[PDB]
Amino acid sequence: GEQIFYWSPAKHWRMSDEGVVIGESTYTGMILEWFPEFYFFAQTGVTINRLLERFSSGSEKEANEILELLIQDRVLVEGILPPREVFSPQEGLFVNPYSEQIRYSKEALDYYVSEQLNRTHAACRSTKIQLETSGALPDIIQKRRSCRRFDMKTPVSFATFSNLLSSLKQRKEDKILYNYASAGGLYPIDVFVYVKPRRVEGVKAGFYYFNPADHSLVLVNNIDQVIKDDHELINQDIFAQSAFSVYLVYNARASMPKYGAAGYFYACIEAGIITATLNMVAEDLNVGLCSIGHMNFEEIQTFLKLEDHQVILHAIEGGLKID
Amino acid sequence: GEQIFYWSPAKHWRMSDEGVVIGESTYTGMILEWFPEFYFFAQTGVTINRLLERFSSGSEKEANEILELLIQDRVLVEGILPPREVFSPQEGLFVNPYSEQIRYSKEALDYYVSEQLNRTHAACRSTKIQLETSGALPDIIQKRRSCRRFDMKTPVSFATFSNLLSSLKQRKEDKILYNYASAGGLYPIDVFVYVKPRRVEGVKAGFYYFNPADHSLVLVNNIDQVIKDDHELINQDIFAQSAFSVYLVYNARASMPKYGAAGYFYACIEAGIITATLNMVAEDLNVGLCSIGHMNFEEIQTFLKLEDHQVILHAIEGGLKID
Amino acid sequence: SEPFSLTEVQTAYMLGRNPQFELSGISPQTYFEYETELDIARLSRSFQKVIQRHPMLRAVILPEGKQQILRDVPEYEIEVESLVSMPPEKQAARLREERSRMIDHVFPLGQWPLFELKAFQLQEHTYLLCFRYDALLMDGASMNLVGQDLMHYYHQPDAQLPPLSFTFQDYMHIYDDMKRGTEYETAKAYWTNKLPDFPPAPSLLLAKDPAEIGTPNFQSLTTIITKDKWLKLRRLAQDKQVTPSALLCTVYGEVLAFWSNQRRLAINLTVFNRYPVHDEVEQIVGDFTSLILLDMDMDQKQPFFTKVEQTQSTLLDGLEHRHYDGVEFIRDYTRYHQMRPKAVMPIVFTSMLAGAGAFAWEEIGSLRHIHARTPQVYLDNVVIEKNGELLVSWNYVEELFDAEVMESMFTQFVELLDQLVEQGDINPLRISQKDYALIDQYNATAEPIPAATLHQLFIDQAQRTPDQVAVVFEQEWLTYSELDQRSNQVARFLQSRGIGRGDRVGVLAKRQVETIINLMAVLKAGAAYVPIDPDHPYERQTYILENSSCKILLDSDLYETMEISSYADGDLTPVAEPEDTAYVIYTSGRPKGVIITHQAASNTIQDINRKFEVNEEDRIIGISSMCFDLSVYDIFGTLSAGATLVMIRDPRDMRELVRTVERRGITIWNTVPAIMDLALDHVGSHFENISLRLVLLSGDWIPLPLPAKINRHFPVADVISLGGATEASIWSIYWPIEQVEANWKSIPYGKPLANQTYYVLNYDQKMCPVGVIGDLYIGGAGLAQGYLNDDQKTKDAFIMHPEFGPIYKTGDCGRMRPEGYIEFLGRQ
Ligand SMILES: Cc1cc2nc3c(=O)[nH]c(=O)nc-3n(C[C@H](O)[C@H](O)[C@H](O)COP(=O)(O)O)c2cc1C
Ligand SMILES: Cc1cc2nc3c(=O)[nH]c(=O)nc-3n(C[C@H](O)[C@H](O)[C@H](O)COP(=O)(O)O)c2cc1C
Repeated sequence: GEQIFYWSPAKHWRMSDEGVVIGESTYTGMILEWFPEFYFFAQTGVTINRLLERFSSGSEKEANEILELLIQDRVLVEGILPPREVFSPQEGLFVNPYSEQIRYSKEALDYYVSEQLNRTHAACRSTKIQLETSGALPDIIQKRRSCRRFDMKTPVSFATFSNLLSSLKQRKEDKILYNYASAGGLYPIDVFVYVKPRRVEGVKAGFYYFNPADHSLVLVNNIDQVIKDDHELINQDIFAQSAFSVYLVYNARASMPKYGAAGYFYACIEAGIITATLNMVAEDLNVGLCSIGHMNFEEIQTFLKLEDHQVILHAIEGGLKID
Repeated sequence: GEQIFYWSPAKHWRMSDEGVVIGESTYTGMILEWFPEFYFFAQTGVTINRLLERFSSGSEKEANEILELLIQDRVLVEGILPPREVFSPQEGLFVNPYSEQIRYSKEALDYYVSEQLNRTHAACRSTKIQLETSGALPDIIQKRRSCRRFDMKTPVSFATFSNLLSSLKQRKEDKILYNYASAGGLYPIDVFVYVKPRRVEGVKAGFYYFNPADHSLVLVNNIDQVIKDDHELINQDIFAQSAFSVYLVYNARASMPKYGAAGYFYACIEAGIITATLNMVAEDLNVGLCSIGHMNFEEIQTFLKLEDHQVILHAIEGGLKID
Repeated sequence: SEPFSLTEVQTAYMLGRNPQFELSGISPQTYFEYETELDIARLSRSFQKVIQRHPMLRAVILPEGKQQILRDVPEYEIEVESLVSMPPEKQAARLREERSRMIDHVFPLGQWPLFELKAFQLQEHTYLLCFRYDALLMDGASMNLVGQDLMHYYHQPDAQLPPLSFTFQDYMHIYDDMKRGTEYETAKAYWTNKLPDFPPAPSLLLAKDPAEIGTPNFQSLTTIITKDKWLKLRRLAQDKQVTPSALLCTVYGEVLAFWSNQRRLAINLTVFNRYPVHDEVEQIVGDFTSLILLDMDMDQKQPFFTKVEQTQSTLLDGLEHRHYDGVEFIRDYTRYHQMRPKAVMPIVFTSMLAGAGAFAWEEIGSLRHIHARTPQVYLDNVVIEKNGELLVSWNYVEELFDAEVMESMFTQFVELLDQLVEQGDINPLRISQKDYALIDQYNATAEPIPAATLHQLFIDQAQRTPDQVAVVFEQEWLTYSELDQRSNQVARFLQSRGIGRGDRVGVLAKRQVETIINLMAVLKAGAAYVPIDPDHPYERQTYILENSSCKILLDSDLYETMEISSYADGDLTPVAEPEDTAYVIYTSGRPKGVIITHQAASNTIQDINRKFEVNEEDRIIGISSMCFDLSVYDIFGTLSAGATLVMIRDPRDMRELVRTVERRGITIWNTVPAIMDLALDHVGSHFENISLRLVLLSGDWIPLPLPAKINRHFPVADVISLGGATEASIWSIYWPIEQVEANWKSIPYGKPLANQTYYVLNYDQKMCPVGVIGDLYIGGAGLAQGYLNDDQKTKDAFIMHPEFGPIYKTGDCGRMRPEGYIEFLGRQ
């Protein structure tokens, strides 16, 4: 009945003179006496008392503090990791030829970007097919621009709000269909919508679950709220002026049983899908949108009561276009 | 100039009576005799002559056979891992509530899919807002469908091919703009285009790099060939019938310097923005497209002479629709 | 009144009566019809009187295999029917019914008369007597003997002639006693010693097999030679001290030897007038026929009359050994040579020249019709002297021959006789007519190709598409501009060591891209190259360098070891001319070098690339070893098109060959038939390839079923059959294969490619008639210059023909088919 913890796949163990080193931190005291056997034992999945009997046989007080820290430090974890943890080890494989200034000097960044936007592939042979510039794209794509300011006084009309959400609804044509593709046809992304007070017509403030099958918003949480301090400051104005915000959540049970690990990857692709679809509809509806790369997801998954199999992957802010 | 190998971060190991277990394989001999010191050295990046200097002290042949096997088994690796290796360890965290039969039995799978398409979020309250279906979507989105059947007699016209590719070209409006949103404005994904003999007007068979600033294709490789055995059986009909294909390649050097691991993640998302944008244009142009879940990318990466920092993240097959 | 033994010929007539033997079942039968003014009742009475005088006419043949004169017979009456009241058309209907019936009807054994006589009165003084008899009964000499006495009695019924005192039964007694010793034994020894090497009968250009004939159907080609021509031929024979029989046999022999492409030929010759036996034998009725075989040899350069004299001596000696029958000889011969009961001697010569009397039957009345059929005969050349008229008749089975060939052969016979009459010798037979035109157009292949040189073709293509990849092996490859820069440095190196025009450089056949660079450099500098396979037994590798007198061997590991990179890579001064040797290839280990010039090599390449529209999008799979001439096409043929060449590391791995075509998109296959056949057995039923557009199968035999496997696995490829010689510029003869096009046992060898000709020659180097098998020769612009360091072989293989120019004897055997192509029958 105890929770099962696993040696995190993202943590690499090593020994030093100070103590046990896991990832970025050094542990000292009794933990050093737990050896490689702790490392091996933990890989199968253990309960806290099973583990303690195997490695303590001394005061449980010290053993409990050690084990508690390892859990708090994400050495011993309960389940699937979010993408920020999943890709972390890759930084140890990448070699950076550029200075750190890209992140500090806006000029260093502008220079960097200009080199990148003019890059070519090294293996290119000395030939060339010049393509025609004679065509045109539909306006829905070519006139679309990111929106960083919104109408703060006019509530989003109900019809507009509903029409935008409808872009992801289910259709039945002798089977269930969507307006976008999914790997394996499973559609494993749950959508949650957050609405601020008096900003969306017909909608009370709160966190709602969107069900494409019902074409409706089910209230999840009308107690808590999203605050500006849950965001990186660079995005605090987008957050402050938006009317609503949408979160995309990956449901592992809706993918992993069919594809295994590949399913998580495919979902990460699907997140680009959907977003682009929604953006096109927003253009037809005169609605502005701006995506966000990172925010405090731990507080949000707590608010939404997400389960062990649910991972937040992405979020988008928006409101009516302002003129 | 000697190749440096790293302990692959995706591998974990245990001691056993049979020998040492790394990942899924059991080894005996010097490798067992080596203990964590081998592990710790491999962990920081070491070239072969250095590993032999430190870990041989036995027959040279024995030392060499062990290191060769570990490289072949991807225990020791050169650099950044592809997505299939990156997400592999998550398999040990997911627990499948369904039987394994959903991956073998058509009926078991159909059950799985139908059940999942009607799933909802458990933590919901008993109240909701019903959305209207009174609005409309444009045909460019609502009528799009994946195609697995192509017109193998009509070549793709040159103008059609150019207009489809123009969907991803650069525009100059006091800065470089694209027809879609991406990254932090870095656009770190390269496009490679592959053409089969006589299936595209004006283009010789081969692998070309697309340069969005010029609106041109430059040949990289016109010697090797893509064959049906580079595809899983489920997609061999698609392979046989398609005219051309597009590969999406992520440049770690274009993103990692600013975002670290997150850059890989964001690129995974960006690929789906690009994909959706492209499909919209393809429908106006009557070009069928289909995403591929898996392909022999290692052979393709070899053909394109991709470098250590480059990885294929996504590929799309297509041609004129059968009609 | 007792039965007697048969002569060996009569025994043979009896054996030939058996339907089980080839073209047998017909005891020889003869039909006659004559026109007279003389009354039947009197001729009929005269007929019975001749039976009384000539009791052999009263003979019966028994099923026993013996002959007996009947004690007596029912008296025979010539049946006479009057057609006098009938119009000529109806009279003819009756005469035609009796003639047809007498010709097809056969006398039963045990039938008492062995003759049948029926006559018609067409006018009160016009009579036609139709009659027939079985050959076992009597000779032709006997037939006229009877006619003379019969007409005697017509006119003088009471001028009683004496009975034969010496009778056939006495004749046969002596026969049985003679065949015990003396001359029998002497003749037997003569023939016994000759038998082991007696020649075969000549083989004619038959339209059909004897099995397809069954009952023969005879037709004839006839002519009468006038008395003046006959006397001129006799005088010629007199001047040459020979008999006209040798003169005629020799002319006949020329026709047969020409048409059959024979040097020696056995001729069935019929012997006349028995053995002396007694004082009255030429005065009795019986069969005096005996067989002799004539051993003729026409392999001469010598004058016509010389051949006649040789024939005469042969005839004269053979006839002194008549005491052993040719029937016995042939029995011994066919057992000796295991010929079995086959129609072994179907070509026969018969002569009554100075071997006939006044023709008692024509004294009775004019001959209107005559016909005879014998078993196992294809053609009977019979010559008769008739009161100075020379009668020539060729009786032949129409079912066995093409009528035009048959008319042509007869025509030639007569023309040769006319030349002997006017000049005294003859022109050798030759054929043209409705044949010459086919060969004349078959060889009309000239085309305007400049040839130039092999490296020039490369140089210009390299300038047109410098960044194209030319040579591919693994993940390593070279471009056209790279080949020129690298080969310019190597050529300067070779020039700088004293290697120039007229010299030779040996090269090793290794699978390296640098191999091509070294190969091109040798040619650019003006030297010929000699390829060596590194896996040849070492002593052979050394043999060739020494035997060919090469100056240096170039291994592949030279660029980095000879400091080639220190040399300029700019343009070279041109050296080679189209007439220079490009290469010398050693073949047929002992081996001889074959000298090939740039012009010959180029014309083959230019024609193949133009005919198959070879271009820059093509891919050639380099399966074949560099030790073959075949590889020249792949290397130079690729470079002149701007196409890509792929090297194969190990040609034996058929799976590798399959992997290569699938992974590289190969469009042109170029192998000997064995490789395609083996590669296809590593291919499952699910396999399909649509990259090959052209398959060249070159040399060796192509199985008729092979295209089936090629077509199902490579449904879009064009399969071509190519033949030729290495002593010629790789390919000479072309034929596409459009499925198995016919019910046949062979794939047409084909027709010449461009600026090349082909001939089929007889034993004396003259053209063979279409359908006749002879030696195969090639001519035209594709020829090699001879063998390197072997003069005797060059002398016999490369010859100058007085009509066709230089030609090469391949020594293969074959024939032209009237359809417009060459069919070959292998080497032998
Ligand atoms: C990342 C991704 C990979 C996919 N891989 C494959 C594949 O390998 N083979 C295939 O037939 N379909 C594949 N599909 C599934 C279909 O493309 C698509 O989801 C299905 O047709 C339903 O959507 P639609 O009605 O818009 O076509 C893939 C889709 C995505 C998003
Ligand atoms: C995955 C992802 C995350 C992003 N996160 C942020 C963010 O946190 N803050 C922000 O203002 N813009 C963000 N952007 C950048 C903008 O969305 C936009 O793509 C960029 O400014 C290009 O602007 P454009 O409309 O002129 O093409 C993000 C884009 C992507 C694709």
